[PDB]
Amino acid sequence: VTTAHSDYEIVLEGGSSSWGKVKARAKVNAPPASPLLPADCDVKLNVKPLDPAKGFVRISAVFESIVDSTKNKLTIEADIANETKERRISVGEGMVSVGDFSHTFSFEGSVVNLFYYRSDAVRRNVPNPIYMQGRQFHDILMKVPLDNNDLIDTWEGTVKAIGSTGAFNDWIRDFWFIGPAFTALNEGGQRISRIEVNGLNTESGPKGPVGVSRWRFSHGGSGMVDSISRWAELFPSDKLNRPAQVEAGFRSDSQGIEVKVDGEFPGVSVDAGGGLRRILNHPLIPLVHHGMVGKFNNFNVDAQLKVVLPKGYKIRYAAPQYRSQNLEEYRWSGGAYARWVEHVCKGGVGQFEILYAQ
Amino acid sequence: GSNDVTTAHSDYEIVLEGGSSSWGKVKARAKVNAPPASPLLPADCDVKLNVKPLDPAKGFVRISAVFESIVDSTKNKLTIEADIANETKERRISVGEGMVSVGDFSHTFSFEGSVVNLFYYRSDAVRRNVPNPIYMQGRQFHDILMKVPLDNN
Amino acid sequence: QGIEVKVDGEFPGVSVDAGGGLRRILNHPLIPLVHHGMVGKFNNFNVDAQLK
Amino acid sequence: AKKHYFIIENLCVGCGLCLDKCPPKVNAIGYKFYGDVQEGGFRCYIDQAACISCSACFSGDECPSGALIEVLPDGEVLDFSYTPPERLDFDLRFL
Amino acid sequence: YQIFDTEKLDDEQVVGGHLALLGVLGFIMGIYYISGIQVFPWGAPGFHDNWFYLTIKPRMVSLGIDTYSTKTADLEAAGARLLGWAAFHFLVGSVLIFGGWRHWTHNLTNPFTGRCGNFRDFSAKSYKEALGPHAVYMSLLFLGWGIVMWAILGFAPIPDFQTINSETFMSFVFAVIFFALGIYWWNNPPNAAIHLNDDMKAAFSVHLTAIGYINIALGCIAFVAFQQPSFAPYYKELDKLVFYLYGEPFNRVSFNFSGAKEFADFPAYAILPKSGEAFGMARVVTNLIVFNHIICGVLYVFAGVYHGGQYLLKIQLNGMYNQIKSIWITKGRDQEVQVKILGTVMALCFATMLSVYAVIVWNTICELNIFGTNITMSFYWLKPLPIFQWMFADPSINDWVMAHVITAGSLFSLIALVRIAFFAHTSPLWDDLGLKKNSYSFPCLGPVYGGTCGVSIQDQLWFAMLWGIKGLSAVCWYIDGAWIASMMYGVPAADAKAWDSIAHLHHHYTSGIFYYFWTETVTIFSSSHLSTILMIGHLVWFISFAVWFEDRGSRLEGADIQTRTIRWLGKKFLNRDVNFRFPVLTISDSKLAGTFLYFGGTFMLVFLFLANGFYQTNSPLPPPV
Amino acid sequence: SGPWSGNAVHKAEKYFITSAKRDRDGKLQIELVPASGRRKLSPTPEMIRRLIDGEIEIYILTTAIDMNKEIIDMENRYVIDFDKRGVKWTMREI
Ligand code: BCL
Ligand code: BCL
Ligand code: BCL
Ligand code: G2O
Ligand code: G2O
Ligand code: SF4
Ligand code: SF4
Ligand code: SF4
Ligand SMILES: [Ca+2]
Repeated sequence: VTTAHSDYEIVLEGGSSSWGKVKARAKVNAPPASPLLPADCDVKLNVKPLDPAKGFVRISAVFESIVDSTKNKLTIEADIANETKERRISVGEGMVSVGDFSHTFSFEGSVVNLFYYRSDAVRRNVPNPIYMQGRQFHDILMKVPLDNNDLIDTWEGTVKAIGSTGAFNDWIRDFWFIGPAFTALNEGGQRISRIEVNGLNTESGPKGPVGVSRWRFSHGGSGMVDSISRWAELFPSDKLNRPAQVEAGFRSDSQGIEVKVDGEFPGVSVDAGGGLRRILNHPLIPLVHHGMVGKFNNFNVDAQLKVVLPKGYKIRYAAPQYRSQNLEEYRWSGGAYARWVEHVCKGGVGQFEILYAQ
Repeated sequence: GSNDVTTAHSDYEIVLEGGSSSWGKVKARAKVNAPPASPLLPADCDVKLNVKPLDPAKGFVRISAVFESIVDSTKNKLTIEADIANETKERRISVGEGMVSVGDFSHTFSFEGSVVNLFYYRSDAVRRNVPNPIYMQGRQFHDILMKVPLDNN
Repeated sequence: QGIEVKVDGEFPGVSVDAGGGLRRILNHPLIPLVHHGMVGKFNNFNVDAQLK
Repeated sequence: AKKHYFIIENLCVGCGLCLDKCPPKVNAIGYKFYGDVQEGGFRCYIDQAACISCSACFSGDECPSGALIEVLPDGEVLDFSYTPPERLDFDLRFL
Repeated sequence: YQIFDTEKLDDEQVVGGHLALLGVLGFIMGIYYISGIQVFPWGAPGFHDNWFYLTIKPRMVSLGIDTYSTKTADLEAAGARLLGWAAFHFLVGSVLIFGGWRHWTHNLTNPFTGRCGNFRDFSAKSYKEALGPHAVYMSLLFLGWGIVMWAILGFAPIPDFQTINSETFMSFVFAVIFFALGIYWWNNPPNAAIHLNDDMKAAFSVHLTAIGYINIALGCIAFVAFQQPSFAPYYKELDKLVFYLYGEPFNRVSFNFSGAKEFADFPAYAILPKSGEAFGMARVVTNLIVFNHIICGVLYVFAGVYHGGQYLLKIQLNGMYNQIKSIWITKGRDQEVQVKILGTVMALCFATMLSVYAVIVWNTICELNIFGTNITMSFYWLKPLPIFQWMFADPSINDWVMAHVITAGSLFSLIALVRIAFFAHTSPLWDDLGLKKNSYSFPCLGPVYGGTCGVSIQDQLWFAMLWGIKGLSAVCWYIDGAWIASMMYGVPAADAKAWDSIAHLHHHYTSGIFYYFWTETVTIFSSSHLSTILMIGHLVWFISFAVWFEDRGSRLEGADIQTRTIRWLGKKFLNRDVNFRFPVLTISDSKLAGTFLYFGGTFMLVFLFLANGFYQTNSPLPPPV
Repeated sequence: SGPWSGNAVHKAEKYFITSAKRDRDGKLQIELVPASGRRKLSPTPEMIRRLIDGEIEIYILTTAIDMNKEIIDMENRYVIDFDKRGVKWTMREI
């Protein structure tokens, strides 16, 4: 049987704005594919405009989890800006703590995104492009203070491994993507190149030695990768005129999974040409990645998508059909919507499109 | 109670010929009520494959293929037409031409190709102990020379 | 909301010799099966068919 | 404002449904006869000096001849506020 | 009149409204029960017969609640039982209405315990998962009815299909099969997939049209069943009774009130006793029951098709019409089957009624001897085939025309229904030009191309109702014994009184089609109550012309002129007492209002044909030589 | 094709000319915009070949007088290159 109870809400804003509120609840009675149970997690994402002249924004992220009687925490906090429309700059710092061990770090990064082609026919014959092949290049300089015995041990072991073996650059990818993540890398459509180390140094600092490393890598995609094909959509620096948030939490166990999500941010709705707007095309990486854990138990589906529009907006060409119009709201439940939900909770990437106008 | 219904209606037919002939007619119908895993919908397509014997002395045959599709309010067409022959039992030669058109853009091409297929082994015990072999490892090599006229910007 | 299919064909190679005077339908190709298996696991379904 | 509406002359049939929605303070839509009104001789029109771009004339989805267009602010021309996705069809027979 | 439209309600409000309506039905049934009381158990000479209770009296007498007798104990017991059942109905109806309140406002919470309830699980997500448990729910209704009869009313379940004990036996047999069918659909839901998405308009329309044919089936079943020897104790025991109705010809009173009135009857203004066996009461009640379900059955069919069109149009405007796998859509989404299907039905309709109308006039010509013809030249020999003569008693020519008028009448209305089904958005002519349909209720498009009136699908519904009058009215004549075979009969003009003997009718029908009106109204004019219904029905009907003719613009003229008279007349006769500005119905409202006056006015009068007596003799009417 | 695909008003896909800018070539800027208005196309001899057969119609929108080769009668006989004569719609508000 294994019913799957889920509850969704989108709330939009009028005019030329693109902001939106998102709310989500979920429940299943199926065992998660985690070789360590139970597992709990909360995520806070916040972002505020540092200053619009430079385009600089400040973004924070906090993770706590309890994984089989073990507390894990990861804090990161950074400043990001688009230096060009295909280069991005970031300066940030954070820390990671597991059990009793903990250490901080400060990074200094740049990212460059390149597409394999720029043909304008692809721009005048296809109104809604989806797949777009390209490659990203990351250049990272990170400094970590060495104060613990274990930090010094890791540092010396890494220096010895980098010095001695000639296949460090490609074997590091084995340690990098631990467990099933590596497998997804092939299927999710990505390709990680061999890293290239530009030098590991150690310098005296405030309290003691600090290990400085700078390295470069690249990863390409066939179009399914959102971070490449949709480089412009995922960092809306224009509409961040007020702080935005994303705030989620799951709590897994030996008998089903619990989900809870809030969010409010721009980029929810985009122009679709001819005066009509649309909900943004659903990202594909989460769908195909979750499809690797969603095929283990056949399940029953019930859900309710509830979309609230501003004054004077109408939904036209909603595929599949909605069920009710409470004069501003549209509700989807059962039938073809339920079939589509069951389809996408197993890795399917079929399109459920909503167009609205005024 | 139980889970989703989603009946799948399908209809198949094979019709054979007698004697030492190997010809056959194949017919198929199918229907499902499930959403296709296409991030662009709707999507339609027709395919025509035809082949006629160019001449048996050389072994040359002529093969055509036409594709039309409408993918989310976008017409796509691909035509290819070629002549193929087995120069050896592990080499194949082909001379053909075609065109591809999407929306308003369109362009033609003419290709000139050879393909070589090689197996990793030829052990005859594999041929006298197994009556119906299935898996057979090997490698193919393609050599292509294609010309496309440059007329559009 | 579902998929429609329609196929005609007529060509040689449908039946092959199987040794000992018996013939057989050709061994089913494997690439189409495994390739379609990457889209056929998304919805559990009921089955009815003829082969004639 | 932007996005004018521009009733087409040659396609209009004079049903007048376009004229109903325009607010009474704005008599931007009118009639023209020039002949006998039984073979299509009373086609209507839009006055551009009074229209205030309500979109009541286009968003109502009432024109049956496709005579209202609602040209976009930059250069684009519409004909109806949404169009089906133009598939293509055949016949089936389950054997 | 679209306050309760389907696209504005969610799923629970349907359940709440249904429960409330069931409660209202219980209230009105109790009202009927105490309307059928004669003596009032304490003793209070009660009510006189009315048509509402006389329709249900045989069912009560079959159930051993009411009785056919006039004694001391009998009426006292019947009144007590009726009061008890009415009170029970009132109680259950109140409970049901309270439950309607509970389901309408999303408040499924227990009053005793502080519990809640989710409409999702307590289950089913879609309607096909709901079909299943409903069959289990109905198996309980059949089971309960067998229990109610056996425990309370006696009537132990016995398979004897001549007495009512078979009904008790059958309710247990049905509860077996509906339960067994219920489990299988709970595990294997069936699949017409499109009815789940817009499930409160699509699935509703299919059910409404399906219920329409069911009502027609029970309409015909009742007519055959009620004339069997098994049903004799409950239906033609009515004949040897004497009835006192409201609106009866009463004890008249002179101006001397003295005043030698009437027969010897102590009450003044007394209601005269009316014999129920010269008056064909046994058949009158049967006709009333049967006709109610036939006309309601037909109307549900038209509505079910009309609402299917409202859905069908909607999925063609957004775009999903191209997007259905259901075979119930692909069989007509071609525009070359539609012409062939509509062509083959409009030609069969042509071939059929022209055949009967040729026969009817030729028979009518032959009586009056127009153009020097005899009745021997008529179709007095066209009997149904001997393999079809079992479904009729006394097969003759009158049956032949009836069996074809029904076909001719039905297919004549099917033309409108098909044109609702197919040409909701586009028609071959409308796509022949560049044109749309966008509102399912737009009245026209203007005088272009000579006129474009009544092309929308709501107008097509009106014509199906208007064309359906001929088919429906043909039933009223036939079941009342009206000799629809020729349009004059029993007329003392030339040969109408000859049909009897040259055809060996072995019965005697009332009259012909025209002569139907002159006869029958002998009794209608005798009753003052029936006389008022006659005047009211004719007044309502002809008002339809005020809104059905092409005059709406003309009426918009006078409203403006009127507004200025009541404006200039409050000027110098009386002082300022006037601000009112006359409204005229729009064309869409004009047709909606016109069809109701036309359809309502004509059928309030059809009631007079049925509820005035049977008057079909059995005398072969010897020749007029 | 079928009446239920695309728009029901038209017998085939309709296009309009929206831009007439002169860029060193006179009339490079023929911008064929469809009825739905999601693209901005050009003459593009593939468009011309699908025009000439049965499937494209273009219109001129009285809101490149000679550069589109008006010929000589009824004030309108617009031809594109040699073959097909793009009919035009009128919107005279006066
Ligand atoms: C995931 C796919 C690609 C990837 C795609 C990107 C993209 C895209 C970007 C970076 C950028 C960065 N990446 Mg990288 N990067 C990857 C793998 C890595 C790895 C590693 C060991 O694997 C490292 C060290 C880095 C390092 C870095 C830094 C150089 C830089 C800034 C990080 C940041 O700001 O932190 C902050 C950390 C987070 C906020 C954690 C939350 C991350 C998730 C994905 C955010 C989800 C957004 C949520 C859906 C909506 C949020 C809205 C809220 C309103 C804010 N990347 C993988 C391979 N990387 C950024 C950059 O350009 O810097 C110049 C950038 O835009
Ligand atoms: C971008 C990744 C974060 C990071 C995130 C984590 C996480 C997450 C964990 C640790 C953990 C630990 N960290 Mg650390 N760690 C980083 C930077 C460092 C550096 C350094 C010189 O920069 C050192 C010495 C360490 C040292 C240590 C290990 C001794 C310790 C437990 C073993 C482990 O799995 O390590 C993991 C080692 C790393 C992820 C990379 C170490 C970098 C090496 C030493 C220097 C760079 C070499 C090479 C050029 C970079 C290759 C790219 C990476 C493979 C992706 N970290 C960077 C800043 N670190 C564990 C812990 O906290 O408690 C057990 C653990 O779970
Ligand atoms: C698909 C698996 C292999 C592949 C396997 C083969 C095989 C096997 C052959 C070729 C051959 C060719 N391939 Mg290769 N080839 C592949 C990928 C490519 C790619 C590319 C960009 O990816 C290119 C450019 C080519 C190019 C070419 C040309 C050099 C050459 C002739 C093509 C042809 O005649 O066209 C015509 C195009 C078609 C007819 C399209 C229809 C193709 C499908 C697979 C046919 C299905 C047959 C159907 C089931 C039954 C048809 C029966 C009807 C009665 C005819 N190949 C992939 C990697 N290639 C042929 C050759 O040898 O030339 C010397 C050959 O025999
Ligand atoms: C389309 C199918 C229909 C019918 C066939 C039908 C027949 C019919 N109708 Mg009708 N009718 C609807 C349709 C049909 N209604 C609809 C849709 C509506 C709107 C809802 C409607 C309305 C009303 C109203 C209001 C009234 C009637 C009548 C009424 C009856 C009288 C006609 C008659 O006598 O024919 C004359 C019949 C003869 C046999 C002629 C006898 C002459 C001579 C010997 C010779 C004449 C020469 C020749 C024979 C003429 C015929 C040539 C032919 C054979 C080639 C008659 C039986 C009238 C009355 O009955 O009034 C008492 C009346 O006033 N309806
Ligand atoms: C007995 C039936 C009728 C009237 C009563 C009447 C009344 C009326 N009609 Mg009419 N009418 C037809 C029947 C009746 N038309 C038919 C069958 C056609 C189709 C041929 C038709 C057609 C047109 C056209 C085309 C026009 C009009 C008008 C126009 C107005 C004129 C003002 C007037 O003469 O003042 C004098 C008006 C009166 C003295 C009305 C007083 C009556 C008293 C209260 C009797 C009671 C009425 C009834 C018994 C009570 C209603 C109960 C029912 C609901 C159960 C005026 C209200 C005109 C206007 O609307 O404006 C000028 C117009 O243009 N018609
Ligand atoms: S847009 Fe507004 S002002 Fe302009 S014609 Fe339409 S309704 Fe009138
Ligand atoms: S609705 Fe269309 S056809 Fe009718 S008058 Fe307006 S523009 Fe003309
Ligand atoms: S008379 Fe009435 S129905 Fe006829 S064209 Fe004019 S407005 Fe339309
Ligand atoms: Ca009578």
